[PDB]
Amino acid sequence: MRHYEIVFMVHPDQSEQVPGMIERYTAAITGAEGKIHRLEDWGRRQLAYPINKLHKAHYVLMNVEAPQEVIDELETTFRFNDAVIRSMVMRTKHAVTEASPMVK
Amino acid sequence: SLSTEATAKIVSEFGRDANDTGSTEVQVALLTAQINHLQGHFAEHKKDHHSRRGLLRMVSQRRKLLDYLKRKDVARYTQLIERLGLRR
Amino acid sequence: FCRFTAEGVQEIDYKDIATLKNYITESGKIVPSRITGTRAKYQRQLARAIKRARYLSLLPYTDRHQ
Amino acid sequence: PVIKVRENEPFDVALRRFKRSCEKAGVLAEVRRREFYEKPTTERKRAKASAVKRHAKKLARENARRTRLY
Amino acid sequence: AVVKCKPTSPGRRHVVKVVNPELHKGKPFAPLLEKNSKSGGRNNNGRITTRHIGGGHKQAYRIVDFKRNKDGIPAVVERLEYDPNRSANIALVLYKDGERRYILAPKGLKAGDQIQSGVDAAIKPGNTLPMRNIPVGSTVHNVEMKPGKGGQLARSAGTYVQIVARDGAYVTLRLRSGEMRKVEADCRATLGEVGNAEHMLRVLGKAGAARWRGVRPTVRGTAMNPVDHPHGGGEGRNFGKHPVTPWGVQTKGKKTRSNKRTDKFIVRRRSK
Amino acid sequence: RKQVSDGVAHIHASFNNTIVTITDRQGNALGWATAGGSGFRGSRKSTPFAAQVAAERCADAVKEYGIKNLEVMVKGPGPGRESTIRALNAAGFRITNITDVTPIPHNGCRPPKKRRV
RNA sequence: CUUGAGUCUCGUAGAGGGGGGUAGAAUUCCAGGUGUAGCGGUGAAAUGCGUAGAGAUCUGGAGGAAUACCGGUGGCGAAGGCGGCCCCCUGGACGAAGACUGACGCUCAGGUGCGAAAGCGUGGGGAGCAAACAGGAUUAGAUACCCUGGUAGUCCACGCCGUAAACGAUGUCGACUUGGAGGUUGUGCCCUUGAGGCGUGGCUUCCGGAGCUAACGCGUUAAGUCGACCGCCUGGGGAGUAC
Ligand SMILES: [Mg+2]
Ligand SMILES: [Mg+2]
Ligand SMILES: [Mg+2]
Ligand SMILES: [Mg+2]
Ligand SMILES: [Mg+2]
Ligand SMILES: [Mg+2]
Ligand SMILES: [Mg+2]
Ligand SMILES: [Mg+2]
Ligand SMILES: [Mg+2]
Ligand SMILES: [Mg+2]
Ligand SMILES: [Mg+2]
Ligand SMILES: [Mg+2]
Ligand SMILES: [Mg+2]
Ligand SMILES: [Mg+2]
Ligand SMILES: [Mg+2]
Ligand SMILES: [Mg+2]
Ligand SMILES: [Mg+2]
Ligand SMILES: [Mg+2]
Ligand SMILES: [Mg+2]
Ligand SMILES: [Mg+2]
Ligand SMILES: [Mg+2]
Ligand SMILES: [Mg+2]
Ligand SMILES: [Mg+2]
Ligand SMILES: [Mg+2]
Ligand SMILES: [Mg+2]
Repeated sequence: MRHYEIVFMVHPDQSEQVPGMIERYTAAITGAEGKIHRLEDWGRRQLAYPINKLHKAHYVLMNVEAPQEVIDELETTFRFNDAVIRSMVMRTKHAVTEASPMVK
Repeated sequence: SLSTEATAKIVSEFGRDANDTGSTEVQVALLTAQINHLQGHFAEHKKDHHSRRGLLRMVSQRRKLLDYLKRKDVARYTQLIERLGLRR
Repeated sequence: FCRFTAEGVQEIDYKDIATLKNYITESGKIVPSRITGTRAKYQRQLARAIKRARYLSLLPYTDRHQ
Repeated sequence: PVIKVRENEPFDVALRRFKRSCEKAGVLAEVRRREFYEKPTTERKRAKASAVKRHAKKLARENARRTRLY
Repeated sequence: AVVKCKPTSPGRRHVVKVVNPELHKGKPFAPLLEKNSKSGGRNNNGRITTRHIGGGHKQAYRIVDFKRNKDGIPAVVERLEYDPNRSANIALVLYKDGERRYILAPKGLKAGDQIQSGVDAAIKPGNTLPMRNIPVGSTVHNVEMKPGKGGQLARSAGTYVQIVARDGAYVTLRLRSGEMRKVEADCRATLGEVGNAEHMLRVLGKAGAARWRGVRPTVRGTAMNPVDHPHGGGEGRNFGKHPVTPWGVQTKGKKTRSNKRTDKFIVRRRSK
Repeated sequence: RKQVSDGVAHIHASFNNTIVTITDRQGNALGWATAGGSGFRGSRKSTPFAAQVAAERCADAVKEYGIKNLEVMVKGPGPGRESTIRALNAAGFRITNITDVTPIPHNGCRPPKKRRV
């Protein structure tokens, strides 16, 4: 199992849908025997440059140990869900559980 | 590349001892397994010439080793190539 | 001066926008290693981090109005 | 090279900051270089020449110019 | 695969077959067949209304499902088949409730594959969903023009359409001709490109092949006598005329679209 | 007829020519002037002085609108790039912000070939 | 037998290769707003574009190609070559301690593979650039240089071609022979007291001793002292041409 690190930015008008979404993604990972090493809702945040003409995207961070098939499925879900503006699944070597600088 | 556990299993199978890694038979077996594994990759990626260079090197090493076995000990050579199902 | 020397930084983090802002100029461009004094390995790591942040709109690509 | 003129900043002073900012950014140099396509070989050759000249000049100054000129 | 036939005769030397071994070597599903007698390009007055049509092979008509209305019930692709009535290949599918149906085969599609029409249907090749549901940018085929009418656009081999935009009730389609066209977003559209893409790589190799496909020989207007064609015929090979159809209307470059009812839907006319 | 008080001066300063364009803060152009129209051709319109008189002309043109504050956006490598802003200030606007917006690609389209002179 | 050669364990750095996504800047085009006589170009002009509203400026859209800064006589690769970010597949190099095999090695005529750019075939794509081509200049002429345009091509898939000043103008492998200053990447000890002290490997740049060289220069990455094998040369032209 490969340690990943997903960060996805959500449309701020759909910020209320975010708790359910987090639950769904985590649930899928667990269902597929995926561990969840850190989970940080960073919330609404000011973009450094306007994406799709809209500012203030809602950032969610998720460091996960999962299989790659499930990572692929998650990526596909991200791409087709017209809610997540950006995503960034990024491989990591170890269990990076400590809290991130943005929460710090 | 070949995973650690798989490599260990190969070593145990053909290795006189589980700390034996240099034995000719073990070396040949490891090369063969690697080559077999890489077949799928090269079927997918026919233009991966650099990687195929690596594969070719593996093949050459196996041939050289096999030849060494043939001259040294014929029975071992015959048994090994029957076990592995390698032509000549 | 090479900030990471006191740590011997274990790994540069693209989310650490606080420090990456030391390694980007006013216009958003990456500062040369010769000017900031970063070690070469670390400089490469930082550049990668900056690029990732830019992708995630944590840092800006350029100093323009928005 | 964005500049905003501060309260009670003279215009000439503002201009000076703007010019300095532009020079630091290196906008004019970038544009001039990107005016025409330099071939990759040309770019490599120029880089090599620059490196050689710089090194040679530095060596000459520091080590060769440690003697009595008069 | 494409296969160059060896030159054992001057009839085979230029032939290029497109051979697909995945097709069904067998008889088609008899409930979906029906009679399809030939016209010879003649209308109900018995007159030749389209030249150069005649003869060829007998052909049963497969009843292909362009409407794609079994919403929700998931089907599975049993087998790919040869359809003589179209460039594309068809696919015999089996709906969970027991109904079988022919559909156009999309790209990559094969036996045992699972497909589903509907709104909830997953975005994957061979699935069919209203074009408001399909992501903008997606390549689609068998596209409907009037909601519920049945796919009309991009039915031919390797064809497809780009959903370039969705503004309200209309999606903008970049059609295979290059044409941009507004279509209602309620119009159905099957994901992916239509299969047998190598169809165009085939080379008939002889006159007989065309004949087998029912295409009778074309006679050049300039071969004819002045009474027969506006290109008449002179002593030797003269021409001196501006090119024209047999019925005397300039050919090559003169536009003929006469349709003010539908111009509102044409966002940009094709180019090149 | 309208008044705006605060404009943007877009100084397009190519090697051959200087275009000055005063606009409302939104983007809509009020008046423009060039060294070419200012009465300079060739060697004379590719100079700082020409740019300055172009700037003066532009200021005069937009005098109707009664523009008081002005932010200047300089573009391109040019002989003016300074003369125009100096002239504008002299003509008597408060220069609030000065920004460079020269469009550098991030290694994009291929430039035209090198001149052999 | 274990010193050459290889295997296993753990790490390390890397534009190494193949496939698939994606980001921002910029050019072009398209539609619209503002707006008015110029723009463009050059040594100076003209062709060209613009009162049928261009250039400038703001908004939106399309599409292709390439990845600013970082960036380095930096790195990787047998060479050709490789440069945004992300994932999937994948080859090699290097260090640490051990353990294992036990000369399994070096080189290689034929042979086989890889091999920039241009070029070719078939099917796509086509923004920018640009052989050919067109017009404008310059000129004695100007089938050029300069200017405005501009098609193959440059891009993608899969085949072919099989060559370059494909150069370090320096065949591969191994051993030995004074130094200095760097770069890069490991690793051992020293309290890292700080970025730091003393070692020990790999690759790499410059300078220089002996020696070598016709000289220029090379100089522990040799063009020095040697061993193995290969490739190649024997005056200029004719000619890397004819058959
Ligand atoms: Mg006909
Ligand atoms: Mg014909
Ligand atoms: Mg005919
Ligand atoms: Mg006749
Ligand atoms: Mg007639
Ligand atoms: Mg005739
Ligand atoms: Mg005749
Ligand atoms: Mg005649
Ligand atoms: Mg005639
Ligand atoms: Mg030019
Ligand atoms: Mg790498
Ligand atoms: Mg290496
Ligand atoms: Mg040979
Ligand atoms: Mg090429
Ligand atoms: Mg071609
Ligand atoms: Mg072509
Ligand atoms: Mg051009
Ligand atoms: Mg030209
Ligand atoms: Mg040669
Ligand atoms: Mg070369
Ligand atoms: Mg040579
Ligand atoms: Mg060799
Ligand atoms: Mg030397
Ligand atoms: Mg002779
Ligand atoms: Mg010859």
